[PDB]
Amino acid sequence: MATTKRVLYVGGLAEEVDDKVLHAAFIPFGDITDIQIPLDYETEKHRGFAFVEFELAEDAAAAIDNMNESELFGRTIRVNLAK
Repeated sequence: MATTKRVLYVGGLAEEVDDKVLHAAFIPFGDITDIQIPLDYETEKHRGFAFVEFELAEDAAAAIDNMNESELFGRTIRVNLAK
């Protein structure tokens, strides 16, 4: 099976959370190669979720375990393999 295990889905993001906040919150688990945040151009705000891609799958795994249901900017977030 060749499907990646390096990309994580991160949901439950407060309005104040952006790519910088995400980088800072997930870098403790390992180097990150990409962070994508879908936007609504009518509002200019994100839709409450993002995808974080780690360099190593092992690091992505540790992040899922420690960050799923953790608190970020006052609320609970959801973290799991994106696909």
